[PDB]
Amino acid sequence: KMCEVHDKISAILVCAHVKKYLATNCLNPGLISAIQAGARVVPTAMTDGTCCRVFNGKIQKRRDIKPGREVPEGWIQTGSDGHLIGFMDLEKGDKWHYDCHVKDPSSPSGLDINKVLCITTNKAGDALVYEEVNIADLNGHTVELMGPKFQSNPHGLKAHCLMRHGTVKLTDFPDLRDYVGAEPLKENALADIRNWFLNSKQGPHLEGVVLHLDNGEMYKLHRHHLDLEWSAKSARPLDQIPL
Amino acid sequence: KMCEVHDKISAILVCAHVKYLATNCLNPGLISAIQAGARVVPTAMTDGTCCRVFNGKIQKRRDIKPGREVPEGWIQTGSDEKSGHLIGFMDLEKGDKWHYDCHVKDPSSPSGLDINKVLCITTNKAGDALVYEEVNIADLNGHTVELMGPKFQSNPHGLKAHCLMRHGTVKLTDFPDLRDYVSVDGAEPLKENALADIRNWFLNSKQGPHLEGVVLHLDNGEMYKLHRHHLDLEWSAKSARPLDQIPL
Amino acid sequence: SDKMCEVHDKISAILVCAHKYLATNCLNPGLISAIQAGARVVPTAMTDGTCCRVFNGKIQKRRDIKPGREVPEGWIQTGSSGHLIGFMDLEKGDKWHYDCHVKDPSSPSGLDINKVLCITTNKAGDALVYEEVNIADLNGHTVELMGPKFQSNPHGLKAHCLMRHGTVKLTDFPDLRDYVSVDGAEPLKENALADIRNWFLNSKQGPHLEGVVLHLDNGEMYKLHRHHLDLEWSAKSARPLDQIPL
Ligand SMILES: Nc1ncnc2c1ncn2[C@@H]1O[C@H](COP(=O)(O)OP(=O)(O)OP(=O)(O)O)[C@@H](O)[C@H]1O
Ligand SMILES: Nc1ncnc2c1ncn2[C@@H]1O[C@H](COP(=O)(O)OP(=O)(O)OP(=O)(O)O)[C@@H](O)[C@H]1O
Ligand SMILES: Nc1ncnc2c1ncn2[C@@H]1O[C@H](COP(=O)(O)OP(=O)(O)OP(=O)(O)O)[C@@H](O)[C@H]1O
Repeated sequence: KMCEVHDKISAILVCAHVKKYLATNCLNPGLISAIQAGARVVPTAMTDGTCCRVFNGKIQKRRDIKPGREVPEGWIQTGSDGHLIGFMDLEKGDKWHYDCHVKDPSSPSGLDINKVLCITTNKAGDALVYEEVNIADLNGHTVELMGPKFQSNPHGLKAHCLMRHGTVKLTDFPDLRDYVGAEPLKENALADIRNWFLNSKQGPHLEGVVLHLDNGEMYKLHRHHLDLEWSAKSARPLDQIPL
Repeated sequence: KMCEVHDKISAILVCAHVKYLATNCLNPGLISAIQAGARVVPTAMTDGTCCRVFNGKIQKRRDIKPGREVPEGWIQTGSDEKSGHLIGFMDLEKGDKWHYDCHVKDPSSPSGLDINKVLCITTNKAGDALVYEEVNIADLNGHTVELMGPKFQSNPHGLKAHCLMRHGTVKLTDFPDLRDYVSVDGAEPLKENALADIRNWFLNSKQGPHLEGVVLHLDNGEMYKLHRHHLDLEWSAKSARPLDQIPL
Repeated sequence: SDKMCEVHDKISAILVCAHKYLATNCLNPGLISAIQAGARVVPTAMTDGTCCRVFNGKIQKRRDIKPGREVPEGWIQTGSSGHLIGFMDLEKGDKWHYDCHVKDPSSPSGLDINKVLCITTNKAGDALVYEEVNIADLNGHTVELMGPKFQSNPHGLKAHCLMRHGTVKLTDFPDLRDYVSVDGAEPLKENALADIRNWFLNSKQGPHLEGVVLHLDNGEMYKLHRHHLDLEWSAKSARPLDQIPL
């Protein structure tokens, strides 16, 4: 039901890039066009790690190749930003990408190649949990690899794990349909969204928000667009997030 | 209704040099003020940089040694005795990127800042939690505030952004009523171990683990503080629970 | 005086480990044997600090003597790798060992050498509390000295503490008797390694704990570190110890 991360994701709001960000109240035109077309908008949680995917029972790390640079052996394109986006198989030196596999000291690889640790929604929809799942369950899906050795573990995760994008659906997130022949009801999307991250129950756990839509489109917003900080100190642990 | 930070704040308990450690003796001035009929309100001490909203601008504090030069616009507000320094405030300088950064960003401003709008952390409607809120800086005019966040003291409070807080906002609950340690009209005080009970509060209370210390705000305008270091406790992000989730 | 064990030796692993020493799904033979014998097994929390004890009325730091070095004056042997295990009086340089004492600016040392700050279970066993205690109350017992200057304070302690080993009893920890042959019959449960790992990840207490040490009725102890279960231990991967539910 959720979309796959195969190309760069536009921002929910129009944002100038100062080389900081200068966010505005103006929504992405594509989002307006889609909302008016009647697509459903599902806000999901943005987690901080390294983009990956499961592709035929193996993990593939995302790599963006910039103009004129060697395309690695095994790179498969999936979009084009102004660099090329795509995915490839792990190399020998990808120790921490392999570490999310469950261990097997009595194998030639030391790894159970068929099982990876995941953080996902429990049986209820009230809390996350760590679960050793069959890597095949994630075939064809983009995931976020997180843990100690990725981005300084801002989420406080206890072990390298994978999380299928869109897993965490946000509660009480501003309904962006309210900002879109009638005049919009609400008009301060930047403030209202910034307020959700500052003062909601889930915001303080999250790096941002990525909207998944029916048309397969996505629209993201990082804490930096909202003039907010993202770090371990400014983040509450992910495995404590309320769902 | 709370006091203004314009001078150095004395210690609730007489401290001893070793490092300054609090002892089990109340400050003579606090004894005198409590016997003179003064209300004492325990507030939360929070770790940032001392500022104030003078007129409609943020002003940063700057102390000066008497044998030095006064910067333009500097305004003296008090004077330390131990160090002999001059206590005062100042209009922000062009380099104070993170002092300015608590203003709300404004695409319609030639500087990208709404200079009449600041982010502040304050008590919510009910009074059971803190919330971040964009306010008109004029509401803080005339008051001293603690500027906090990522780039101030290494963000021990885990704040998600640079913000201001009015001094005295967080009123403490279950903090020892220091009148039970003062001789009432001539009689033995009711309680004896102010140091132990206050240290026990910081360690085991529900608010202590979130706080750098305590500041007493009295009707006299006087203030008396205690830092965690006076009580032989650590202050750091690892030893602090996030301020935004402090129980009130 | 207390019914918990004394850390005077090395502690074996609850599970047989491989090779980094990762635990496998097999129980330590000595543990299986002790269990079948009918020993009481009390799971307790493992906390990260440094091993000490309260002897006479003084804190003593544990030092392991390698077989090719000299024994320090005042070093008591208590155990047996090929190194001996013993305890010392604190040296003048152990600033942060002495820092768990209650300060006293009127005494020659700056410390009240008769009182130490410890972290223990409160009147009701529902939370942990910091408590200034007469050091003699701990005499003869081994403690974990923790705080800001020890392993980078992964537990987020607000001050250097002493905690009697075994103070924190674990809730909903796998009962390792259902994993041992009872009267020769098949054990009730087979996957100790999986059940234990899922506890450290998804239990209420696990995320606060470096590991688990079992305290047996016969003085034995058996342990598991987060590393034995392929898990991270660090301040970022650890919830504050003073907030652990009990
Ligand atoms: N639920 C989610 N939906 C989509 N992306 C998610 C989600 N959770 C985490 N992410 C991560 O967010 C990233 C979104 O950033 P984007 O695709 O624009 O590329 P980028 O290299 O991070 O770009 P930028 O430098 O502009 O931040 C995705 O690549 C993915 O790794
Ligand atoms: N609620 C509060 N009431 C008063 N001051 C507060 C409060 N919260 C934080 N503060 C800060 O506490 C500081 C009080 O400390 P003070 O000026 O006495 O010296 P100091 O920087 O702590 O140094 P020292 O310990 O050497 O005297 C003020 O700078 C003020 O910014
Ligand atoms: N509840 C507890 N019971 C026993 N020991 C505990 C407890 N909590 C913490 N500890 C610490 O665990 C240590 C037990 O581990 P041990 O001495 O065998 O080695 P280690 O430091 O864990 O390392 P290694 O795996 O290299 O042997 C004791 O020294 C003690 O300091």
